[PDB]
Amino acid sequence: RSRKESYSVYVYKVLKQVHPDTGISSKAMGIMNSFVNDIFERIAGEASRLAHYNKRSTITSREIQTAVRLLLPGELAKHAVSEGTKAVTKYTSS
Amino acid sequence: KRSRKESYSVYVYKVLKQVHPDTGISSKAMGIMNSFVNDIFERIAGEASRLAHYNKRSTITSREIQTAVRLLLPGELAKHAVSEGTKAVTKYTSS
Amino acid sequence: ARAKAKTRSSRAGLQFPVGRVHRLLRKGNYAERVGAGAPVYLAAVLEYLTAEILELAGNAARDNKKTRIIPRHLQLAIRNDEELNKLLGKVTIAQGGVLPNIQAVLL
Amino acid sequence: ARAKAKTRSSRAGLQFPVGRVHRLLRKGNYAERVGAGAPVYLAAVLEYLTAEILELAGNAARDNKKTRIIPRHLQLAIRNDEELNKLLGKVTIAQGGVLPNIQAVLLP
Amino acid sequence: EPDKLKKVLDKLRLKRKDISEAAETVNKVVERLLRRMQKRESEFKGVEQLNTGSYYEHVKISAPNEFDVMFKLEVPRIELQEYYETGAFYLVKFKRIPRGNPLSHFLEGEVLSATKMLSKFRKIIKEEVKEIKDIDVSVEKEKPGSPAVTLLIRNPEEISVDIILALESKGSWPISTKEGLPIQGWLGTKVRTNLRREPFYLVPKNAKDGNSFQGETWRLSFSHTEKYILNNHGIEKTCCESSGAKCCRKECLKLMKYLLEQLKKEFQELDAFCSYHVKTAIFHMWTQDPQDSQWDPRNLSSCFDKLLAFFLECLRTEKLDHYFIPKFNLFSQELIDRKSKEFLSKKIEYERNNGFPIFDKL
Amino acid sequence: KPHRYRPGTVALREIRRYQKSTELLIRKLPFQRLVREIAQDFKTDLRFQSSAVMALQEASEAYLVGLFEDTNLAAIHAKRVTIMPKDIQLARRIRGER
Amino acid sequence: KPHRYRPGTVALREIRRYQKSTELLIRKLPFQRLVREIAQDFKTDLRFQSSAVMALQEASEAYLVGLFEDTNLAAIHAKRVTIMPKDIQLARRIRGER
Amino acid sequence: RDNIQGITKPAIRRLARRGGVKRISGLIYEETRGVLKVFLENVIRDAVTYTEHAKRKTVTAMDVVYALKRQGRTLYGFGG
Amino acid sequence: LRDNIQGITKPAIRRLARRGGVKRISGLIYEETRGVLKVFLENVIRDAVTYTEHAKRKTVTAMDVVYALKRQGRTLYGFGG
DNA sequence: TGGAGAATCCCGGTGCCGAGGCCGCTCAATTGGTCGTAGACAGCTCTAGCACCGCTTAAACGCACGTACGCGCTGTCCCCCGCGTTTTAACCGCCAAGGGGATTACTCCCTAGTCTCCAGGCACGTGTCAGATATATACATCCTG
DNA sequence: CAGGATGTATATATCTGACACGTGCCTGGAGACTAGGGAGTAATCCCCTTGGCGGTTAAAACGCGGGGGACAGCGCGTACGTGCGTTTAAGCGGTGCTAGAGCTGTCTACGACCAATTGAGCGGCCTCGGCACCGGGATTCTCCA
Ligand SMILES: [Zn+2]
Repeated sequence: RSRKESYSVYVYKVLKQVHPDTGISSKAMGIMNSFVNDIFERIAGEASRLAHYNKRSTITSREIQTAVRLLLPGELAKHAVSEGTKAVTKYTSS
Repeated sequence: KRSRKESYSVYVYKVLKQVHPDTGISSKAMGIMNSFVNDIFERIAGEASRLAHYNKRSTITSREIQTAVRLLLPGELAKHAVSEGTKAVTKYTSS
Repeated sequence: ARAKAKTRSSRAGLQFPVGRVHRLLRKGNYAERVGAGAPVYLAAVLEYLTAEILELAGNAARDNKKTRIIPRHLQLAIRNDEELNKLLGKVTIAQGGVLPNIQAVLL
Repeated sequence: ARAKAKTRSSRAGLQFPVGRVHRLLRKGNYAERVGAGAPVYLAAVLEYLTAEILELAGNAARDNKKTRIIPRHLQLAIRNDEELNKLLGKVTIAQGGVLPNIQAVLLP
Repeated sequence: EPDKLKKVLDKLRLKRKDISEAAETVNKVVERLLRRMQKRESEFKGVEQLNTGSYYEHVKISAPNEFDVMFKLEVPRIELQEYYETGAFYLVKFKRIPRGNPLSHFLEGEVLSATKMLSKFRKIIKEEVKEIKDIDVSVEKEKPGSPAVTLLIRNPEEISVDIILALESKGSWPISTKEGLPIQGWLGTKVRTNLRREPFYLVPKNAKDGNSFQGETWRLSFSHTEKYILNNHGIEKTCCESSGAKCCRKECLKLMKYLLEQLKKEFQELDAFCSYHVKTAIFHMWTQDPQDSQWDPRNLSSCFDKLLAFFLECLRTEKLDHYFIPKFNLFSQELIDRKSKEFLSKKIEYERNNGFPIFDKL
Repeated sequence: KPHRYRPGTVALREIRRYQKSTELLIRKLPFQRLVREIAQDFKTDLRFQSSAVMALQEASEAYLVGLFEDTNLAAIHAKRVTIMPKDIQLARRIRGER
Repeated sequence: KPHRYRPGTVALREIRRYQKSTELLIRKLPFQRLVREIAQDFKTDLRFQSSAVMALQEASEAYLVGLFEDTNLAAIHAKRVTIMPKDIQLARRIRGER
Repeated sequence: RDNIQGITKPAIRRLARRGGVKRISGLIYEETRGVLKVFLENVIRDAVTYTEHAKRKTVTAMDVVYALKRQGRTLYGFGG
Repeated sequence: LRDNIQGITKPAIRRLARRGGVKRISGLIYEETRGVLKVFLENVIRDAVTYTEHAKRKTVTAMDVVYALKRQGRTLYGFGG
């Protein structure tokens, strides 16, 4: 009677993608929620700050990309940027 | 064209002459004071935003600002700043 | 003559939810407007990072001849990555344990 | 009608601008609505803090026989106050220098 | 007539006597190579020989002058891309690897260039064996059509050993195998989880070149699990031991493998049939096999003809699943022409109706 | 005579044991008592969720372990194996809590 | 013979002089050259405002001074007066940059 | 009502072992007890502030998690 | 440009050390200081260049630097803040 | 415990340039009014923190023995510091050219807002299997004559 | 060294409770359309960045003597670790209770929105006074019998 949402469905799907024989405890699935929420808040705060510095009023893919380049280290940023660009390219073909 | 910009220099000057009626101030010190006021303004505003968001509310009130000030300043600085703020709010509500 | 719905995560080809992140972006006081390609980017990044951690986590789980991933395995995954350990340098994991190390001078 | 205007800081009795702070609070993406007494709190606290810094800074500038504040005096003030040094603990002051302090083991 | 079969196996055991000395001398030089490769400075620091046993049941072997070993090399984070949508050939890429991949010179863009890496391997192995001349051992290079570097040893006489590179991945047994190795109802789920928690292997082999990307294709290898199952060939893991019951499983495997070896070599048009065919069929037969009493040397001939029946029924319906990759089923006409399989059926009938004459050699 | 171990072997075994576990190393009733007594200075008649106290305990143990690591580093620096309050004070001074 | 000062007096005078000034202690052309050369790896044909380089110089000098303070603290800890790279490494390890 | 002596000496030895410490002077316990007390005082001050703002009587896990996150010591595993 | 880290002369590391309060300095300390300064500068200039490129400018302004420092916990007063 | 060199502060005069005041102006805060909605109360539920009681037993504690480590002393030997001479290249002033940020004007397309609809995610209920525990072995390591 | 005692990883047998499905459903996400406003673009200015030159002197560089500090070695004694026997109290399970959190409904006061005035704050101009800056004597402070 106090319906509260989380990310565990999608985390479970991704897990079944990368390791389709492994389970997960009930505390680790809370830890993944906390992790996702943390990264979400970081990226969103950084994109907000970026849009404020550039006198814009909207948040676009360019802000998200620059925020990711600001926050991820080394080859993580390269792979994340490639993933993001591939995703946007696939979405626009619709 | 001339692109007016804002700063807190007038009010810093008023406060200075009100607390020290005889001393002057350079311009880079005024820049440092601007950076300081903007910094801690931002600090308090972000903390009060987060607090209001945690508690399901959608308004920022003097209670939120009060507890954010209690969170950020240490010891007796918070006590005296809270006393100043509350006194000011009392005076204001009395129109 | 209807257009039976097709989720945005399906269009992007992702598992993470695009509409829920869109809603959280709008009701979160981040900007006045939100573009159409920002949630796709962010969900792709979140899904990539999740997969990147979870694979090494299932590996650390399956190293100790275990079936379920526990927090000890998540912690070992975090600390055994010279970038993930810099990204999560000041995070504490409950029931995570410590990193096994002994100083050479103590032997 | 239309009685003479009176700034909100005038009623509050302050020197900091209540209208500019109201606008900056309404444009900074902090919440949907902003109460009427929140800018009063914020202007009072900012004014208190700046006056609290400026008192020590003018004292330090006079203890050097100087009538004009410079960045060196603001840092001297900050590093000399025990409570202001915890607030601005992770802040760099341009042209500020350090506090003269030598370890006892190094003196002759 | 199981007595002749038992004695031909004994004949192989006197081969085995010759090949103990041949295999020991070749084994010792390759072991020496192993010791030397760990000391030389190159991208090949940790390169073990993969031990699949020494028996004929354990390794590639034929006429006494060729031996085979598997060399493993651990590889960083690998991502596979199916190229043969059967599910048998792949393109190889890497993953993030934040510190650095000391293999980037082996890649054409984002894909690992098997050609370049194999050329560097060939060069290094040939130079290293060239650097110590205790036993007379040299390298022979044939056309680069099958990637194996063969040493020729003059000790006592010609010994050839094809060194086959195998990539070592510990990651996840990619999705193409997800419902491979079905043994849950025969042995148990705990072995299968443990077995499938083992690593898997990638070996260079240029899939016949109706393709652009050449050399850059790889095949899956599961030699270690196959050896493990074979040396625990029974529902009881005590097989091939004193703790258990003598069965005709290893005997039937040798009977069919060796019979097919001799019959197929004497009619050389059918050389596309490799030893993996018999291992796959016998894997299916041993998993469907519920009874230990259905494999016992007193039943060598009956288990063998039942196995023959299994082989003909497998040929008949035009499908034999790779036991680890049911989606990649190699019995497709595009790689084995139907008429050739039926010709093999006729040759098999030839063996069955003549009373095993090919065994009547010496 | 019986089986006297030399000083430092049981210490290494305990190091190896506690670098492998994840349990909590402080008793729970003393920690809860201490928490309630500390909290009764800022406001009286308080209540605590059990999860809150468990979180506090986890955080404090992680903090103290992370501090003992730097104390050990300082000890190694001073050409010693025994840790001393000088080293804790140096650690907390460099970390920035003073 | 003339007026040889003992080792450590001119060092103290310089300490007292540089703890009283606020100027910049690094030459400006070398710093600017170094900045432009470093920046030409992330993107070519860049330009710099003078104020940006001045800010960078101020920040870097403040950083290095704040690090030398902790190096001195570590030196004092090790019962020495000479600073050694061990102490810098310890400082940067405790501070958290590794 | 000391209750700081309830942080025993064996517990401190265990915490030192987990941190890779072999020998421990005898004057280490009272100082690390004071350090822990300081840390707890800060965290509980912030947590009780968060609790009082909601006009509640009980301390929840979210108040502690927020008080921790605002000192740069985020904690995963207790909600949020 | 090459060999510019050597323009940080030893008497300048010495002057910075004097301002830091140290009395006696080894001779191998200078290479350590050059390396630390170089990696610090790299880490700061990477972010400053990220901000500048995002802004689609070709000159690095002082606000880009101020933001790059703020995002590392090294807020800097006196250049616009 | 002196007496002389040598930095360093302090005063004094000159001069210079930057703060402080004046003036002109413009745009943002104030006033006055309207409207909608967040939040404040009042009630009611019902969780979950608090208090208690036995009971077991593991952990703390106190004590003795012993050993190895910190610390203090001594002696040596490099190596940094203080000083003197040379050289070089930042630095300042300066001039010149041009690139690019910043402003204006113009245009378009993408998102909010509304409305209708329906599927995915949540809560609830089962079913079962990974793991914790207990027992029996064997291997690994330290230790001492 | 070489065995002996001890500790720890390793295999089995059993049960459990925590995880994995499965179902009902409701709320939030998707499709379609409109209306605006944010952003993209093109041109232009004019600021400011880059580039050069010449002279100087302050700083760097190189050398050198020497004293003091780093470092090694030896001894001692003491403080901390190991082991044992007692004892306390932590933890666990179960029970009961109620304060307070959490939800629900009502309404009311307060904040959004709009239009018009108006003064506060910004940009520019001018001016004097605080501060460099140089000399020049005072006065510390170091180096000796
Ligand atoms: Zn057998």
